[PDB]
Amino acid sequence: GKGTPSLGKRHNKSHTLCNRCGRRSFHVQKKTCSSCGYPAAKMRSHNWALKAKRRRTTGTGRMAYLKHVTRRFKNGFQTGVAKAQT
Amino acid sequence: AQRVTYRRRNPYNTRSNKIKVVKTPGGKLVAQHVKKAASRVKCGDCGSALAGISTLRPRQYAQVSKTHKTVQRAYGGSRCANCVKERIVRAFLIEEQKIVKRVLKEQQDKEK
Amino acid sequence: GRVIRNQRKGAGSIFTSHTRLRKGAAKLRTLDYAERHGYIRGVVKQIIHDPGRGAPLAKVAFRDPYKYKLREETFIANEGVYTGQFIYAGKKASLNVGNILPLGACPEGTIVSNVEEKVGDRGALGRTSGNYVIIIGHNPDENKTRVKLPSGAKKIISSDARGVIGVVAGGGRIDKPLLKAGRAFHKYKVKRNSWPKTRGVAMNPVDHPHGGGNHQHIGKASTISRGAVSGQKAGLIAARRTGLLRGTQ
Amino acid sequence: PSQKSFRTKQKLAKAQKQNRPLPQWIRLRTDNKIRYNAKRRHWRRTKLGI
RNA sequence: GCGAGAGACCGAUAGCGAACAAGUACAGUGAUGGAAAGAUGAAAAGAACUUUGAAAAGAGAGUGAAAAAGUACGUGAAAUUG
RNA sequence: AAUAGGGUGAAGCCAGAGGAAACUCUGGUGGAGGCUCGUAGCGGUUCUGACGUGCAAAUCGAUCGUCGAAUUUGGGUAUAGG
RNA sequence: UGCUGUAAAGCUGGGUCGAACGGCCUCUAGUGCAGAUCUUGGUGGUAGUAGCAAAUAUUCAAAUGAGAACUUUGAAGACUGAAGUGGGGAAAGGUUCCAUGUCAACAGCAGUUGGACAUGGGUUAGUCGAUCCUAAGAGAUGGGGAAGCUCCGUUUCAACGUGCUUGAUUUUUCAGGCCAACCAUCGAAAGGGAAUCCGGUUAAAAUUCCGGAACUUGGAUAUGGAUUCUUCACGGCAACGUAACUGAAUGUGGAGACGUCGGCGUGAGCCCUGGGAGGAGUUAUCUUUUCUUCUUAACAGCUUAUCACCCUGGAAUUGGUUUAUCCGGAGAUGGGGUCUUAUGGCUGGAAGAGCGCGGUAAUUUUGCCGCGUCCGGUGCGCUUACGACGGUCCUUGAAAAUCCACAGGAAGGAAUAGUUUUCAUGCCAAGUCGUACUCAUAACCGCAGCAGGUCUCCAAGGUUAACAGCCUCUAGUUGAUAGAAUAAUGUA
RNA sequence: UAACGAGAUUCCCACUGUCCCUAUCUACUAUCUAGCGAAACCACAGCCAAGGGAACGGGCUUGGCAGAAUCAGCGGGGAAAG
RNA sequence: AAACUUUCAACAACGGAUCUCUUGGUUCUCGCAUCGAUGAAGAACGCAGCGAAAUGCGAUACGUAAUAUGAAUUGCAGAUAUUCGUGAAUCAUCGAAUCUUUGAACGCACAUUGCGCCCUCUGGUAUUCCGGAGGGCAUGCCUGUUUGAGCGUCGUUU
Ligand SMILES: [Zn+2]
Repeated sequence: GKGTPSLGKRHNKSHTLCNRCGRRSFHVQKKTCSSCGYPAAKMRSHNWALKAKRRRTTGTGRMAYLKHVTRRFKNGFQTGVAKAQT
Repeated sequence: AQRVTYRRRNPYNTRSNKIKVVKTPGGKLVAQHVKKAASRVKCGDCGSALAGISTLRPRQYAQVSKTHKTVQRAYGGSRCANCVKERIVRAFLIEEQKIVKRVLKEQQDKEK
Repeated sequence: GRVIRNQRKGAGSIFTSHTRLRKGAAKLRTLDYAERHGYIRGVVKQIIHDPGRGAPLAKVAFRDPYKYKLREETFIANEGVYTGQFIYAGKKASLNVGNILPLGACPEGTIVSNVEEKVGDRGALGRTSGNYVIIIGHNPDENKTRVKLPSGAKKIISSDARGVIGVVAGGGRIDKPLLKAGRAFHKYKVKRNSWPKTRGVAMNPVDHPHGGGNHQHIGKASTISRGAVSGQKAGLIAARRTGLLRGTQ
Repeated sequence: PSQKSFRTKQKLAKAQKQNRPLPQWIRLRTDNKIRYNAKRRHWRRTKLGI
């Protein structure tokens, strides 16, 4: 009875959603995320999992602030406002 | 016969989920949720139930009048009548004996 | 092989003691000025059952010498102690059952229980039901007392060590057979997870040094050296002799 | 279940709003390649895993 | 990473897993795993209208250089079938 | 949190009878037990039954074990790959 | 369509097609397939075959519709048979809910039907939960290890209060006076816990909305009562009583707060039953007949009890007494009392509601009128709650938040005025999140609308020891591809 | 070694289709129809005898023979499939 | 003889090979040096006249300002939109801003949209209670300021 009969007793989640990565990998009893390592300060990442770095890394999200660092760098990190041409 | 259902999300026959079946003015046999029974106040010396004191769930003693919670006597709502009587007799007799054991001593401390 | 059942107990996962229903640690009072120089009187309020313990416990109320307060102490009830009895503890206490006295203050042959090995450890020796310590003798000039332990061992203790006069209550408990696996189950339900015990000779070689074979047998000597290592000490450890005990020892 | 958390209910609200067919005027745009919503979900077929 | 220029490189089962809403759909409790999927036409001009049908459709007609290009869309092989 | 209905009839107790006593006997009462028959439940003996590209990657039917405790079970919690 | 070459192959006629491509001299390589139980994709034979057979069972008509074994309605026949195929929930799901429309795909036949598809609508709280407490445990800090990721430890070898209480002061300063045993925090939608009931209402919500009737907590605060010239009340021999009727630090205690079994007692709901007031059924015959309505919530006041306790009295000829033999000079029987209010009664709530009939309204949104809604009985009955007991264990069967009482005597208090929100009445507020539906032979997990698995509440009549089995009522279904025959072999 | 045992074994009584020795009956299949509609397996295929042969042939050699298309069963063979 | 079986051709199917393309990849070369407590990378949830995704953005939400430019956007619709002009559209450029809930994530906590405390203003007859708006309250370490502790210790007065 380890097949179909035992598969009918699965109604207690081991994992819930993680606050840092939102993945349903936060272990409820251990209070740890198996995906990002929350609540550790560092993100969980390994060199033996290179495809896993592809899934979650810089550029897979919005890059809302790093988008414009090259644009600001190219102008020498200006301050002030643009002038109206005479 | 009409059959009843719990009125709350708790579906288990727990100590806090006891129900009475009550017929309402609408001709309906419903379940009435029953609060846990209160225990009697007990004596601090012998552990017997104190007389003249209301039986209420702890929080209910806050909004009830004072004469419900006490008796007009020393240790009124705390010790029973017999226990207070025992303390009074014991206190009087022992302190009287302390006199006797002392005045005897000055009888003993000036002849030897 | 595999980590055997001896070694799994040290981790203490499922092998910790079940302590929900225990009524506190049974200790003497902390040694203080009143006990060191005079005596202090308390009263026995309750004589209660401690689960997992064959001896009853006595709650004894004392007064605090330095602040207005009542201090409750948990003693092991000596047999003959009753509720409302006055307990006297200190150097000047009289030789009465249930009183707490320093060992030097007791004559030879005094029967004492819950005796301290060290001054102020609050009781170590003779704490199970029906057990007691006999004060064999005094060697006053180095302040020592020779006592006889429940196992027959003779020990030398500081005379400042304290003990409770009398025998621990609940004695004779072993005289009745348990008769039932259920009785033992209930006995260890409130102690720890050490029952029932599978014989090592009934296991496989992974599980025990005694396991395996086409017949259940130990195979090698079941007497194990004291210098053996964990995973080997299964059997009779450092046995000086074996077999049925014939004669005196 | 009936007793749910606000965080759970906020995820279920988004799951419904995403479960609509393609609006038709989008098929009429120039250089349009989308023919239908390919991320439809039926409650009995695929679970949300929330 | 940012920005450029190239090649005796590959040409949609190849080349990055991904030429497409691809680390997407989906699976797994989880760590992780992980696809398929390009091409009407120059231009939708994507078939008005009539007729049979409950409708889908069909037959006419029409558009178009072509409908032996009708979105089940360039060509349209073989197995297999009428 | 859950566990029909019966059988048997332990201590304790009442009354009577016998006896020099020590004691014995009889009838009730009582309601013990990891007692017993037996539902729900939990298990899975036999048919080596059905099925065996199944209803099912272990089920179905009859038969069976046990059924007040070393009982059954929900939730929480602990123990993690030599 | 042929031609050329031994061949690898090359060239050509015809048809289709629509944008690039070849010969020759050299260069270069991811360069030649029949196989690898090869890889990916596609397609066959098998084959219109195996099969679509558990869960008693369907039939007639009408409507709708292009079309009806399968949709709806009616009539019937059935079944689940209260340990249900009923009515709810916890976990899990997540819009499956409800209306309108609709049938390409799905519902292994069908389909006008649907948990499908499309468009909308829908979840209302001071009182129900979460929120708070602590449990097993988890886990920061001070520290101590470890190269380090981090490990131990949980008050620990620590100078550990984001302390309180008043008098204030307005001088936005202070005056002080008491602490600091323990105490970060997290951990229960079944443990603990402040407080809500009835009737009505939607397509779909309701202990949340409407109508009415309450309650709790926090705060403000006035009036009346109470009390004081014997300053902080009186009465009772007492158990104790009452509308009230000072009380800081600190301390003591109680409640929270607890196994299991057995029989007994009481209540409640149901079951049973008599009269009467109504309605329905049967009536060849019989039947003062068979069925059905006659109900009363939370809350408020008064009363009401086993046990317990008090006063009197002094008991062997021992008495009282339980189904169960325990009690009495440590004071029985007797007499008289006090208490808990569990539980019942009465009254208010409240008949104005609901229910049952009758008579009228009318497209009618929605009704309006009248009458009744009464009085009992019974029990080794069933379930359940409580009580007093008894048994049992080498088993003695959580904690904390929280609330109260008591002890104590700090401080403050009147007389022409003082005190108190533990007496009554009055005023204000009660945030956040959840709330639809399924809970299963189709809403969960088993790749699926799978005979499996998945916690619990309520429970009618007859037969019976029985909550078994069998038949029936309320409620719910009539779902499982059908038709015609009835060889062999099967399965039961 | 009393009691207990879904433990193993022998005998006796009762009982019986286990058997002599089978027969009959019922429901659901199978059968036929409408709708729906797979899979294993598949070098090519499918009549025998003898011979020789990798020493047990569907095919080769020599004989017997040999007539479309098929349905229900069946379990000798395909040294059947897994 | 039909039917059936098999083979072939034409036509039609099934299927997606071949052929030709190609806003993609791959490799090599060249140049550059620029994430974050002034809150990053990532996540969640939202935002359009009619949008599910992708792309963009944050309650100022397919974007605001500024500079440049110079008539569009487009599937449809519609201006209290515009055309010799501070003027359509524009991530063209970009130096000023906005930037929900989070996240190193910082008042405490977190499977909760839980629980505080401080300052200013404000509503309710309120320093204390309830509500609202704004601003705040993490840790290690450094420099300094202030208040302190210790017979650690110095000078004086008994
Ligand atoms: Zn995470």
